[PDB]
Amino acid sequence: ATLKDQLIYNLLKEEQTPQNKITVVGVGAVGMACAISILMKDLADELALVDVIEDKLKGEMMDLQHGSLFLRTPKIVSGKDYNVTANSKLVIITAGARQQEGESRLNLVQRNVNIFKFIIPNVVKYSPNCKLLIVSNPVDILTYVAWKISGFPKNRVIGSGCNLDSARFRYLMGERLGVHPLSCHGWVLGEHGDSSVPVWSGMNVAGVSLKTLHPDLGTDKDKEQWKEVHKQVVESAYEVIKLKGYTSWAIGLSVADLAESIMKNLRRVHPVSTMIKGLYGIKDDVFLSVPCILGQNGISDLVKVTLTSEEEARLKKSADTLWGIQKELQF
Amino acid sequence: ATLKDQLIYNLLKEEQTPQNKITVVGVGAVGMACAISILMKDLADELALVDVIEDKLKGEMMDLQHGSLFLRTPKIVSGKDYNVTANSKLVIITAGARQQEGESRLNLVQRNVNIFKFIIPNVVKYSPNCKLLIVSNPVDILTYVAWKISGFPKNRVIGSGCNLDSARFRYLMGERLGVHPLSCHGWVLGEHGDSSVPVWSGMNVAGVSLKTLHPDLGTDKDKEQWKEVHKQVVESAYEVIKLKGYTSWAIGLSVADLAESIMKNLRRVHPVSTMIKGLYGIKDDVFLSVPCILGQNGISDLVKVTLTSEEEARLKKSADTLWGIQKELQF
Amino acid sequence: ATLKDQLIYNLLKEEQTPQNKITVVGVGAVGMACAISILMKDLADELALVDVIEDKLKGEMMDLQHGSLFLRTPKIVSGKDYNVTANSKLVIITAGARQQEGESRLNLVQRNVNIFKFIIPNVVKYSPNCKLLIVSNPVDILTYVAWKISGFPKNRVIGSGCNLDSARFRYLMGERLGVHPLSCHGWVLGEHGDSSVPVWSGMNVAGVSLKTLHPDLGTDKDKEQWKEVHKQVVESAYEVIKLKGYTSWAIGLSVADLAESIMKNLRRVHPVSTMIKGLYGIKDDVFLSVPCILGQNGISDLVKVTLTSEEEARLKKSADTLWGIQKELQF
Amino acid sequence: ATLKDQLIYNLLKEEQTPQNKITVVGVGAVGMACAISILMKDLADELALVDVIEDKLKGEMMDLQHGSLFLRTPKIVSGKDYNVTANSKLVIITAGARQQEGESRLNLVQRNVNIFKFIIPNVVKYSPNCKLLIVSNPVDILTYVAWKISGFPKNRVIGSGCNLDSARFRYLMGERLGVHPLSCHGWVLGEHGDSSVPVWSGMNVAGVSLKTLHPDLGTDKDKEQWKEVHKQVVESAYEVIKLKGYTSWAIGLSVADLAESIMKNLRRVHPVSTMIKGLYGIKDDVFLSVPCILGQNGISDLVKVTLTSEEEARLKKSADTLWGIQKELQF
Ligand SMILES: NC(=O)C1=CN([C@@H]2O[C@H](COP(=O)(O)OP(=O)(O)OC[C@H]3O[C@@H](n4cnc5c(N)ncnc54)[C@H](O)[C@@H]3O)[C@@H](O)[C@H]2O)C=CC1
Ligand SMILES: NC(=O)C1=CN([C@@H]2O[C@H](COP(=O)(O)OP(=O)(O)OC[C@H]3O[C@@H](n4cnc5c(N)ncnc54)[C@H](O)[C@@H]3O)[C@@H](O)[C@H]2O)C=CC1
Ligand SMILES: NC(=O)C1=CN([C@@H]2O[C@H](COP(=O)(O)OP(=O)(O)OC[C@H]3O[C@@H](n4cnc5c(N)ncnc54)[C@H](O)[C@@H]3O)[C@@H](O)[C@H]2O)C=CC1
Ligand SMILES: NC(=O)C1=CN([C@@H]2O[C@H](COP(=O)(O)OP(=O)(O)OC[C@H]3O[C@@H](n4cnc5c(N)ncnc54)[C@H](O)[C@@H]3O)[C@@H](O)[C@H]2O)C=CC1
Ligand SMILES: O=C1C[C@@H](c2c(Cl)cccc2Cl)CC(O)=C1Sc1ccccc1Cl
Ligand SMILES: O=C1C[C@@H](c2c(Cl)cccc2Cl)CC(O)=C1Sc1ccccc1Cl
Ligand SMILES: O=C1C[C@@H](c2c(Cl)cccc2Cl)CC(O)=C1Sc1ccccc1Cl
Repeated sequence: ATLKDQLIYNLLKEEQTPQNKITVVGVGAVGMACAISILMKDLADELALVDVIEDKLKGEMMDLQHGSLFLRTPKIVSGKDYNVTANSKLVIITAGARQQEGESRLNLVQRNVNIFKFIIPNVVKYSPNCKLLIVSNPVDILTYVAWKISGFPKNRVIGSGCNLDSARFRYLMGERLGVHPLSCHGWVLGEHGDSSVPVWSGMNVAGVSLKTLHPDLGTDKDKEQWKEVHKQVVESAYEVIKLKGYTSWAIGLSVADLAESIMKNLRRVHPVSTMIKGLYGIKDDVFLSVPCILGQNGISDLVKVTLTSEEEARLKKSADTLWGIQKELQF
Repeated sequence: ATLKDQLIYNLLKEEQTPQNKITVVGVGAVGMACAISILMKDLADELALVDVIEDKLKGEMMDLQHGSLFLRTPKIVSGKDYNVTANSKLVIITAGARQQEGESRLNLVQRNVNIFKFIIPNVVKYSPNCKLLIVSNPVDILTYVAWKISGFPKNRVIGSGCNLDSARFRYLMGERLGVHPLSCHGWVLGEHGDSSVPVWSGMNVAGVSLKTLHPDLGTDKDKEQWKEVHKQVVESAYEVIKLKGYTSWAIGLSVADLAESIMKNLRRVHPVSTMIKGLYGIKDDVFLSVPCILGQNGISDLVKVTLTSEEEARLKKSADTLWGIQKELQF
Repeated sequence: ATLKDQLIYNLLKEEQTPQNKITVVGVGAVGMACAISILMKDLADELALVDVIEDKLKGEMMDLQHGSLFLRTPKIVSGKDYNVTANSKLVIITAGARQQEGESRLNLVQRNVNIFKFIIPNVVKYSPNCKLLIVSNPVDILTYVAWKISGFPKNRVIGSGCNLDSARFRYLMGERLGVHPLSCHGWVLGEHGDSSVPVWSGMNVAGVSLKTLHPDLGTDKDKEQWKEVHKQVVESAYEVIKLKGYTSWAIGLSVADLAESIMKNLRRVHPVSTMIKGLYGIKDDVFLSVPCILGQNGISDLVKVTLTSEEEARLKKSADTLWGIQKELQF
Repeated sequence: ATLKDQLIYNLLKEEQTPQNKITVVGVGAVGMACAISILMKDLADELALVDVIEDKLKGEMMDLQHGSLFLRTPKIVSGKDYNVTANSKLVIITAGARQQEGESRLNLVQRNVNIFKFIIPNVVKYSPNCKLLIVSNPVDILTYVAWKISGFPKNRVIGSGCNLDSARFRYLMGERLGVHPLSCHGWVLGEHGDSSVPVWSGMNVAGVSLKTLHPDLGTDKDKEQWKEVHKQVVESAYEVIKLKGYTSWAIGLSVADLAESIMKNLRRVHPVSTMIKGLYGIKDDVFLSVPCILGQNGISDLVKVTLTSEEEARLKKSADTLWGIQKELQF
């Protein structure tokens, strides 16, 4: 006899399991930018947020819920407990430890391993069949860590890797050429961040190879200094941090694009971090970015890119370094 | 010649004005949430940001630019100087000071007036024919201030007003009824914030009046205490602030919804703040929220909601209160 | 090795059961309009088309496939055999025979029943747990027929019903009032087509009831003859047929809106046809339109609209006529 | 006081012009496929339709209007008279005879040139600053014709050209490689018709050149016979026409893709019909497809593709064929 009862007749109460649920672990600037971008792209019928800071977590959940009128994602939930993440198709990890001043790489990585040791088994408990997308840095090593802890098959553990680096590269390329980034093609591969590799041979507009038109492209004898574009990719990341104190929007949008391919089974190709053992004379269990076909099974295939000697040596050097760190990790 | 000349043959030099340009003034959490939501809804062909904090502004601009690959807004600019905002169709003001410890309400209002005294003339100078959308608080007073300083006609000066209040109300309504907020209709009008008025007579699902079904709706004798739903709207605002320190996602989404109606000339009805002199016995130059028709020329029409005597007296009290503050203001 | 094997390294060979699949049965003007609208709203990860005309079916499939670059639906299939429809979440039936000159109600219906006797069991064989959305006319009877043949529970059998009727009504309302139809609320219920019932008490803008401002609303003595709006809804149908020979675009869009609620579990309220036995003194198994909550389990709840005495009698008269035809159908 | 006056208080009247008006000439299968695709991409604030068949025209207009609740384009108009098209930003021409089974698009010249002689002056009369987008066949020849008749600068006269052939090519490529067409890059240039040219040398995935991996690619000695893919592109329209009588959906999507770049000033690269005088030693005023940068001024730049000697020969042969036809036209 309540108002709801007067107004609404119920036919059935049954089931109700999310069909396209996504979880974001960690609700810092990066996690929440991933969340808003995913929400505005209608990728999920349920979004779950997890963090260890409970106040912050509740506030972010409520803020998103309050915009429900303007969205098409009918259920947004959160909690410190992983039961809220049950039955996720895709779980995106942005949680981790921030590197201290003077702190060694091994030490920082070890701190994040200890964090993943709590996070990953809980994610797996509640969504045994999800794809894991790792955003946390250092992304290539932490993708390895998530893979190691989860026990997932290689296809279901994806690192955001060089996706953002490549998007920045295409923005800068577009600016130089006066063309939309969508029509400017180019690939930054290997280790995410400072050591990434710009594959000059693949840079093209409408299938016209820039390297072929301009053989000095990428080299030190290039009067147009196209090498500076890749340098600006690296520099701009530290610049944004210096200017606003963190980065969020671009990473959020790039993560949503990966999630789109995965959730809708598109099988588009993105530069993301995957287990690269067997390529480029790499014989250790290390993850680096190559172009990968992404769909409902995660990474079902990868593209074998022909690299120059110098490009190959750079990936190989990254692989040697990552393994040097990984082999000393305590799981 | 240059690589660019080898690759591209130019037919046309003469660039043109952006035709659907939007500016956001103030790049705090609210401003940037407005920005990301506007970008992901493809409402503008050029977006400008303005603020007085130069480093923050550049970093926000760059972060958005870096996501350009995933967007359809070909130009993002920013600057302290308002020449970057030239020819904006719509200018959204989210700039404001935060009330300090020990600071009176009147003194806070005056500080925001002093900020508008600098912002408004600059906006008007570069976009004399734009629509102004005021979000800064107290929004009803600052919308009056923008109107007064700009010398714009009332149709082109629009306050966010009770747009967010109403969205929260409908989210809460939807939760109670188990229906999507899009299908739960209800209007919160009058003075934005603590003094807003839930118009019980208009609350409905499928044109079925909740108040006709449940006569006690919105009263103290309401067995179900639906009054609490409005109370929760106001409570939730302070709770989000207590939990995450500010609010962003919901207001940003709601502002973008307004921007969509205006930019696309939709003539949808939204609860926004408008000059209401001559209504409900109000005879002063004050702005309050009623349902307004939004389109290309801003507020072309407003819906005259039938209000109960009690409801009318509340708006009247708000009007008296607002005018009493405005008459003491120093322009 | 093949060029493919040289380019791409495979991690694993698929292949999941369809996750978000929609089938459209009948690729006439209505079926294809549904298909293009569903494709452009990104509602499905797989679309299947079925018809009995094999060249037409294949050509339509190919035409859509050729636009794959512009879409986000990676798999489009078709066939006379229902094996192509397997594991559909939602199956939309637009198949029917066009009514002949000088053919009774009972005989046109019987022709479509004979069609359904073949279609329905095939659909059920390959997607035993799908939701069925019936569009074929007369839609209220054929929804009952699909319900009886399929053996599905009532929540999983939905008729488009008065969805299109209400969309036309709101377009006409918006034209009169100079407001977007999204903001012009009004419900046409009961039997689809000639005998539908415009519910005057629910017609409102911003929660302001027109019936309360204008008591004569929808009566004979109404100086503004608002009854003519509903008359125009009915006349519109026949005029479009007269003018272009069939209708496609509006019905296509309205159906895709229903699919959106179902595929995305939105729980929005739509006017669709559902099993109405138990309401308004209706004691026969008939399907009439009321506002229903649509989500992942089809119709989970319906809204109990308060109807006047005359409104109720019109529904009952419809139920009687519908049952009178149904009790004579040979299954 | 009428009901509207009771319900709505007007602030100001006076009609405003649309900001983003699009006209479609011809409401045949192609015209209406363009219309629905453009409406569902929210590209226009006004859509105008023109045809010589007056009832069909009214019927198609009404059918779209009835779908308004589901669209974000507030005004749709139609008329035999070109006054309905005034102030259009973009005018799309789809009127005219279409090829029948086994008939060449080149067999349509006399018919369609005659029709253009009436259409083009009318369009230019009412929208002197519009971009013209030509779709009618044979599209390259009719783009030249529209150019000559209108007296527009060539940047503002665009033929839909090979955007669709390239889309078909990429669809077929993606099917062979198991990758989404978006990630498969390959260009088909020249005549939208039998003499189109597949640019093997530019085909790639993730910047990896398929020709470098597979030197025989596209030649007669290709063990995988990739030339058959281009052959399928050439035969595409014929097959679809033989099956369903005409093509519509793919071209509708292609046209909307072009219209999006134009209306939103994206500066994306598309192969469209334009004047290629000055490229590849061509001295004639011939129109055919090469990659162009598309934006608010139409075609602002051409991308200069480096063709192999064999590719260049085929393109010049295409140009020879088309110019032989164009040059005989009398105005
Ligand atoms: N792969 C890429 O291209 C990029 C990666 N990143 C990385 O993304 C990560 C996050 O970025 P920010 O949001 O700025 O950092 P943040 O520190 O502001 O946010 C991290 C959140 O994770 C939470 N967290 C910590 N331990 C947790 C646990 N055991 N369980 C659940 N949550 C926990 C924290 O409470 C915090 O809220 C960083 O590692 C950053 O370096 C950032 C930009 C680009
Ligand atoms: N109408 C509504 O429903 C809501 C309104 N608000 C209001 O939005 C306003 C801002 O929100 P927040 O982003 O949290 O504030 P914030 O303090 O974080 O950001 C404000 C920005 O305004 C800038 N600013 C100050 N003076 C300026 C000037 N003279 N020119 C240009 N920029 C200037 C500041 O530098 C700062 O970046 C506040 O007034 C707040 O109350 C917030 C939520 C809801
Ligand atoms: N509920 C509503 O508001 C509306 C309903 N409709 C109804 O939609 C239906 C279709 O309309 P149109 O597309 O214009 O008719 P149509 O005649 O052009 O298309 C019918 C298609 O169904 C096919 N079909 C016939 N038997 C079949 C079978 N046994 N299996 C599979 N396919 C079969 C036909 O081959 C044909 O392709 C009609 O019943 C029409 O009245 C139309 C408009 C609105
Ligand atoms: N560029 C491309 O890739 C494609 C081009 N086409 C071409 O598009 C054209 C149209 O095809 P459909 O729409 O299928 O033909 P349709 O026969 O379905 O419709 C054509 C319309 O043009 C109208 N029309 C004729 N003369 C007119 C005039 N003087 N003014 C205004 N309207 C006039 C007709 O009345 C008719 O409604 C054909 O030339 C066809 O070959 C078709 C598919 C693809
Ligand atoms: O853009 C950032 C912020 C960076 C960061 C953060 Cl979030 C916090 C403190 C310091 C840094 Cl460098 C973390 C990170 O990986 C990136 S992407 C990046 C970094 C270096 C070179 C190239 C690229 Cl594309
Ligand atoms: O939700 C917020 C944050 C609030 C705020 C801010 Cl931004 C900063 C400091 C304190 C406060 Cl309360 C400013 C504001 O107007 C709102 S909306 C609101 C506020 C009170 C009652 C009802 C509503 Cl719908
Ligand atoms: O708009 C049409 C075309 C109509 C039709 C067809 Cl598809 C073919 C031949 C004749 C007719 Cl009437 C089939 C139909 O149900 C509708 S909707 C409708 C019909 C009557 C009154 C009100 C409405 Cl909203």
